[PDB]
Amino acid sequence: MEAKAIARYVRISPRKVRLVVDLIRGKSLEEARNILRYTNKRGAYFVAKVLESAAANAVNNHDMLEDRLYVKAAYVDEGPALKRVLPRARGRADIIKKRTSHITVILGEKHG
Amino acid sequence: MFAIVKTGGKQYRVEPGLKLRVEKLDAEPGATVELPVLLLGGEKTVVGTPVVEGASVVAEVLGHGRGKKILVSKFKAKVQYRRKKGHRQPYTELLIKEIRG
Amino acid sequence: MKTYVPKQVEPRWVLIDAEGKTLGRLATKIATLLRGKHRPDWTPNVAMGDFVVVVNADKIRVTGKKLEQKIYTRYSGYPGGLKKIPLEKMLATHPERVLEHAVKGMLPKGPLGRRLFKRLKVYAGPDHPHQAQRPEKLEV
Amino acid sequence: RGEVAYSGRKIWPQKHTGRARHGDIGAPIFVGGGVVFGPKPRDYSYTLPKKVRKKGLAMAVADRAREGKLLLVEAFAGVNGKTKEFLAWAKEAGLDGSESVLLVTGNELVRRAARNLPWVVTLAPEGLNVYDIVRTERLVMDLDAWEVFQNRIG
Amino acid sequence: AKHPVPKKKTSKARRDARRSHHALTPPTLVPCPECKAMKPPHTVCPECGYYAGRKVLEV
Amino acid sequence: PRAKTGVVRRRKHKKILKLAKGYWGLRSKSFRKARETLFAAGNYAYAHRKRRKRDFRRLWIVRINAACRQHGLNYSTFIHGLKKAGIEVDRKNLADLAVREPQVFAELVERAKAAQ
RNA sequence: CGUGAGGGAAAGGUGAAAAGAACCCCGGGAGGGGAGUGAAAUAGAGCCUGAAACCGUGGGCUUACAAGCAGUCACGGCCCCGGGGGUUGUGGCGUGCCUAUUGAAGCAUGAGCCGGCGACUCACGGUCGUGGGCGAGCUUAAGCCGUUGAGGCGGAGGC
RNA sequence: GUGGAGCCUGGGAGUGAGGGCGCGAGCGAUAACGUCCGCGUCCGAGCGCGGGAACAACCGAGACCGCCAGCUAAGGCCCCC
RNA sequence: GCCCCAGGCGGUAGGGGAGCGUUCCCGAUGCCGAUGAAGGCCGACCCGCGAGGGCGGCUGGAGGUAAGGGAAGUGC
Ligand SMILES: [Mg+2]
Ligand SMILES: [Mg+2]
Ligand SMILES: [Mg+2]
Ligand SMILES: [Mg+2]
Ligand SMILES: [Mg+2]
Ligand SMILES: [Mg+2]
Ligand SMILES: [Mg+2]
Ligand SMILES: [Mg+2]
Ligand SMILES: [Mg+2]
Ligand SMILES: [Mg+2]
Ligand SMILES: [Mg+2]
Ligand SMILES: [Mg+2]
Ligand SMILES: [Mg+2]
Ligand SMILES: [Mg+2]
Ligand SMILES: [Mg+2]
Ligand SMILES: [Mg+2]
Ligand SMILES: [Mg+2]
Ligand SMILES: [Mg+2]
Ligand SMILES: [Mg+2]
Ligand SMILES: [Mg+2]
Ligand SMILES: [Mg+2]
Ligand SMILES: [Mg+2]
Ligand SMILES: [Mg+2]
Ligand SMILES: [Mg+2]
Ligand SMILES: [Mg+2]
Ligand SMILES: [Mg+2]
Ligand SMILES: [Mg+2]
Ligand SMILES: [Mg+2]
Ligand SMILES: [Mg+2]
Ligand SMILES: [Mg+2]
Ligand SMILES: [Mg+2]
Ligand SMILES: [Mg+2]
Ligand SMILES: [Mg+2]
Ligand SMILES: [Mg+2]
Ligand SMILES: [Mg+2]
Ligand SMILES: [Mg+2]
Ligand SMILES: [Mg+2]
Ligand SMILES: [Mg+2]
Ligand SMILES: [Mg+2]
Ligand SMILES: [Mg+2]
Ligand SMILES: [Mg+2]
Ligand SMILES: [Mg+2]
Ligand SMILES: [Mg+2]
Ligand SMILES: [Mg+2]
Ligand SMILES: [Mg+2]
Ligand SMILES: [Mg+2]
Ligand SMILES: [Mg+2]
Ligand SMILES: [Mg+2]
Ligand SMILES: [Mg+2]
Ligand SMILES: [Mg+2]
Ligand SMILES: [Mg+2]
Ligand SMILES: [Mg+2]
Ligand SMILES: [Mg+2]
Ligand SMILES: [Mg+2]
Ligand SMILES: [Mg+2]
Ligand SMILES: [Mg+2]
Ligand SMILES: [Mg+2]
Ligand SMILES: [Mg+2]
Ligand SMILES: [Mg+2]
Ligand SMILES: [Mg+2]
Ligand SMILES: [Mg+2]
Ligand SMILES: [Mg+2]
Ligand SMILES: [Mg+2]
Ligand SMILES: [Mg+2]
Ligand SMILES: [Mg+2]
Ligand SMILES: [Mg+2]
Ligand SMILES: [Mg+2]
Ligand SMILES: [Mg+2]
Ligand SMILES: [Mg+2]
Ligand SMILES: [Mg+2]
Ligand SMILES: [Mg+2]
Ligand SMILES: [Mg+2]
Ligand SMILES: [Mg+2]
Ligand SMILES: [Mg+2]
Ligand SMILES: [Mg+2]
Ligand SMILES: [Mg+2]
Ligand SMILES: [Mg+2]
Ligand SMILES: [Mg+2]
Ligand SMILES: [Mg+2]
Ligand SMILES: [Mg+2]
Ligand SMILES: [Mg+2]
Ligand SMILES: [Mg+2]
Ligand SMILES: [Mg+2]
Ligand SMILES: [Mg+2]
Ligand SMILES: [Mg+2]
Ligand SMILES: [Mg+2]
Ligand SMILES: [Mg+2]
Ligand SMILES: [Mg+2]
Ligand SMILES: [Mg+2]
Ligand SMILES: [Mg+2]
Ligand SMILES: [Mg+2]
Ligand SMILES: [Mg+2]
Ligand SMILES: [Mg+2]
Ligand SMILES: [Mg+2]
Ligand SMILES: [Mg+2]
Ligand SMILES: [Mg+2]
Ligand SMILES: [Mg+2]
Ligand SMILES: [Mg+2]
Ligand SMILES: [Mg+2]
Ligand SMILES: [Mg+2]
Ligand SMILES: [Mg+2]
Ligand SMILES: [Mg+2]
Ligand SMILES: [Mg+2]
Ligand SMILES: [Mg+2]
Ligand SMILES: [Mg+2]
Ligand SMILES: [Mg+2]
Ligand SMILES: [Mg+2]
Ligand SMILES: [Mg+2]
Ligand SMILES: [Mg+2]
Ligand SMILES: [Mg+2]
Ligand SMILES: [Mg+2]
Ligand SMILES: [Zn+2]
Repeated sequence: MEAKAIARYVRISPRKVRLVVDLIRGKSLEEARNILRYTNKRGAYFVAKVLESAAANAVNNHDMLEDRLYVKAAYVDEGPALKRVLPRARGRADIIKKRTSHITVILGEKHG
Repeated sequence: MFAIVKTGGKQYRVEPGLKLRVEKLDAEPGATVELPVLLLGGEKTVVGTPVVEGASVVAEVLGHGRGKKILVSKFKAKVQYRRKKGHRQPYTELLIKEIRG
Repeated sequence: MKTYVPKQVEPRWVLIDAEGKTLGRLATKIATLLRGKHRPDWTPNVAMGDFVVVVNADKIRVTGKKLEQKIYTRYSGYPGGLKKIPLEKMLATHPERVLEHAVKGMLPKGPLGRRLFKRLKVYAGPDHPHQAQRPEKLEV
Repeated sequence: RGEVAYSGRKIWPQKHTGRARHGDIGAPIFVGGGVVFGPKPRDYSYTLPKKVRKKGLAMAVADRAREGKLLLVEAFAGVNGKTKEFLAWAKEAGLDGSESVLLVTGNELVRRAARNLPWVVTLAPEGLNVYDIVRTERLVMDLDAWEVFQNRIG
Repeated sequence: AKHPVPKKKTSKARRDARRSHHALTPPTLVPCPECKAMKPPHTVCPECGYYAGRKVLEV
Repeated sequence: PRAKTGVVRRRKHKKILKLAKGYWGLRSKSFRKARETLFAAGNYAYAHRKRRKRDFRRLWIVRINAACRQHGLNYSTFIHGLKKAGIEVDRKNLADLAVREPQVFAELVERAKAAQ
């Protein structure tokens, strides 16, 4: 059995959070929880809520044991972008892209 | 035993039981064809000069086919010259049966 | 009927005495051996030549004034880093490199011709430390 | 590009802006701009030679006759402007509904009785055209339509 | 100066190659001998407030 | 009527891009770069079919010369001998003999030496 | 947007029906996971279809002594389907595309990439070819009648 | 001499920046990858192929396609080859 | 008298020829279509010298449209 959680339209640039999600891919839920708590990244806060929601979905919804849960698969997808004007010198206006992430975490069960 | 035949402007070593594709033959499927023999090997090393005297091999015709397509394409730069041609070279499939050595 | 492609073999080891021989005309025969072109089953894309061991490199000879007029060259990459080493000075200091640099320059460029050159074992003095290989002698 | 809603103002200067050069956004190179050589109101009608028309008219029925498909009638018996009354007359005429019919008659009630039929083309005799002959399989002509027929091909 | 500028777009191959060094390291964490909770070493445990055996922090 | 592009350009680009699968970078991903790669691909293909013929002939000649020098002559004299010896076995098979059947080949070296 | 005259956008689609997801679960929320609705929920409202560039996750082959318009030809290795397909180790060979030019791989122009828009047409004449009609003749133009996608009349006039 | 010969009439053009080379001259300095004519050639349009290390026009040769067959051309045949 | 023999087939400006595809019309009150239209994705199979066409699997869920001709906002 697998259990998943998705955080969509999270207003953090994907490339940044992918750094965090890379730290937990394959880790045990316990190892992943401890990683994020002291991962000095804004991403950690978001990747954490996904992990716990995924953890919760496995226990309540999907007949899975919290002590056997590991991050089977995880990835950040790019949502739409919040395009914003950045005033530059000499009357030029840049377009800043405030990017967005679709954060997914799939938990499996480490059998043994 | 083995021999080296001539067929379709190309020489091939042949042994009995062999499947070999050569140029299209003007023969029917099922029928047999008497190929030349330029040399016999195995035991009797008979070196034709150029063909052996009266020895042949006996190839049964397995059927005819065309080769897998070849996209012959030509291109010249700065001249707008592009050619795209498809090519399926036809072939006759042979089963060698005997080596009348 | 398709052309024969040799499944691998173990390489044949060969000993050659560079005593008295001429540099280019021995480098020729080593190259051929290194390519493996003396074998009738030669394949251009595989290292299947012979392992050529040379001895008495110091004793190799050259015609004309090439002892002191032929100048080897290295470019260090820095300004004025063009080194100039006449053959005399080469044999004086690193003699085995003469035939080595002649066999290499007659080997094809590319990854294979670099491995083929690694099958070259040039030594000055009659001894070579390749006894475990059983090197045939070749009179060339 | 002239008939389009935009202004004629040159969108930006000709040189030194690093952009491609442009005039008005009405130009056909612009998304939303004018069309190049697109359709305009047009008269497709031409005066095909009157003789060719006649000969076509003559030859089209001439074809129908050759197949044994031209049929002439004296009147339409049990009909009075009711469709089933035409089904009667047609069935007893050899017209079953397996063949299309260009029914050419000046009888207003007979055209009225037969026109809603899918396999029938109502026609007045003055209407005999060659496209409608070819359209259908069967030609069925009240002799008065045959009257005005010959007097037009003459 | 005269406004240097990228001559060619960087391939996906060479961009990600530049990022072959951007992976984060996991934080160094050791179990707290009191409450057995994982914490960065040489920090006062923010769970039980104990550092060096003694109670430092009122958590 | 208006005949918009519709599906036509997408289907054209896909056929090229499919023929461009396996290519490095945009050469398989960008239609424009795929077309340029496929232009040289087809010219190489054709020019190499003409050249593959020379390449295997070069391979047979060397293999023959190597078997011929095993028997005291060279390729050039071996071919002159066969010429006069009336033997017309092609190099694709002379070289195949030299590997698989070196006794039939030794026979051919004999016939060649004798023809001159 | 412009002081103003004036310029001047973008932006359509759930489903048959809101039946538009009660309740519960993680979460401050957003979002998600169960449940439920529905023929369909990668029809879930950021809604039909959902290409391409573009960004990821996973798997196969491959790669850290190697020289390259990126391909191609050959052999070989590995993986896959039951001779193919995928991958590329070595060997050979190999000067992007377009434009403009006497001559460009050219260190001469254009192009970041992708998708869609994007350029020889129409009218009336003229000229020649042509497919038919009629032929020392051929043809009507307005308009008139009819039809409501029916054609016919009309000889003024033209050649 | 039956040839993608020619002639006659029409329809459609494009081109009217050429360039290198050999030869014959002018100009130039018995200079220029010079310039200007003439004859020829190739490139242009054969930046397709073999040679000339590489290289439009020098040498060889006019690429319908396919072959893991054969003879040659220039050039080559000690090794790269 | 569909086969056989021989010959030609480098090409820019350009001339001519033969085809493919796109939108729309006649065919069509027809035919195909919820046992799945158009479109999309994939295919190493089939037909074609090629532009292409078919067939098969998947997606799609409501349109499409032959033979044979016609007309163009027709192919980047
Ligand atoms: Mg972060
Ligand atoms: Mg839990
Ligand atoms: Mg300002
Ligand atoms: Mg940007
Ligand atoms: Mg950005
Ligand atoms: Mg951002
Ligand atoms: Mg074959
Ligand atoms: Mg054949
Ligand atoms: Mg080009
Ligand atoms: Mg080129
Ligand atoms: Mg050119
Ligand atoms: Mg071109
Ligand atoms: Mg052209
Ligand atoms: Mg100096
Ligand atoms: Mg305008
Ligand atoms: Mg205007
Ligand atoms: Mg306006
Ligand atoms: Mg206007
Ligand atoms: Mg103005
Ligand atoms: Mg710019
Ligand atoms: Mg404009
Ligand atoms: Mg408009
Ligand atoms: Mg007209
Ligand atoms: Mg008119
Ligand atoms: Mg009707
Ligand atoms: Mg300054
Ligand atoms: Mg860049
Ligand atoms: Mg990558
Ligand atoms: Mg990556
Ligand atoms: Mg278009
Ligand atoms: Mg050849
Ligand atoms: Mg053997
Ligand atoms: Mg304002
Ligand atoms: Mg204002
Ligand atoms: Mg609706
Ligand atoms: Mg709550
Ligand atoms: Mg909620
Ligand atoms: Mg939900
Ligand atoms: Mg249900
Ligand atoms: Mg259903
Ligand atoms: Mg369905
Ligand atoms: Mg759901
Ligand atoms: Mg779907
Ligand atoms: Mg759907
Ligand atoms: Mg939302
Ligand atoms: Mg939408
Ligand atoms: Mg719908
Ligand atoms: Mg989508
Ligand atoms: Mg996509
Ligand atoms: Mg990957
Ligand atoms: Mg090295
Ligand atoms: Mg290596
Ligand atoms: Mg490499
Ligand atoms: Mg290669
Ligand atoms: Mg220019
Ligand atoms: Mg210029
Ligand atoms: Mg450049
Ligand atoms: Mg410039
Ligand atoms: Mg430039
Ligand atoms: Mg450029
Ligand atoms: Mg210019
Ligand atoms: Mg350009
Ligand atoms: Mg730009
Ligand atoms: Mg485009
Ligand atoms: Mg025109
Ligand atoms: Mg016109
Ligand atoms: Mg005209
Ligand atoms: Mg005319
Ligand atoms: Mg007549
Ligand atoms: Mg008249
Ligand atoms: Mg001519
Ligand atoms: Mg003319
Ligand atoms: Mg001109
Ligand atoms: Mg002029
Ligand atoms: Mg001039
Ligand atoms: Mg001039
Ligand atoms: Mg000229
Ligand atoms: Mg001139
Ligand atoms: Mg000049
Ligand atoms: Mg000239
Ligand atoms: Mg001379
Ligand atoms: Mg002088
Ligand atoms: Mg001169
Ligand atoms: Mg030109
Ligand atoms: Mg020419
Ligand atoms: Mg040339
Ligand atoms: Mg020429
Ligand atoms: Mg050359
Ligand atoms: Mg050049
Ligand atoms: Mg050349
Ligand atoms: Mg030719
Ligand atoms: Mg010969
Ligand atoms: Mg010669
Ligand atoms: Mg040479
Ligand atoms: Mg050699
Ligand atoms: Mg020609
Ligand atoms: Mg041609
Ligand atoms: Mg068409
Ligand atoms: Mg439409
Ligand atoms: Mg209809
Ligand atoms: Mg109906
Ligand atoms: Mg189906
Ligand atoms: Mg359509
Ligand atoms: Mg297809
Ligand atoms: Mg068709
Ligand atoms: Mg399908
Ligand atoms: Mg479909
Ligand atoms: Mg269709
Ligand atoms: Mg239709
Ligand atoms: Mg257009
Ligand atoms: Mg197109
Ligand atoms: Zn503690």
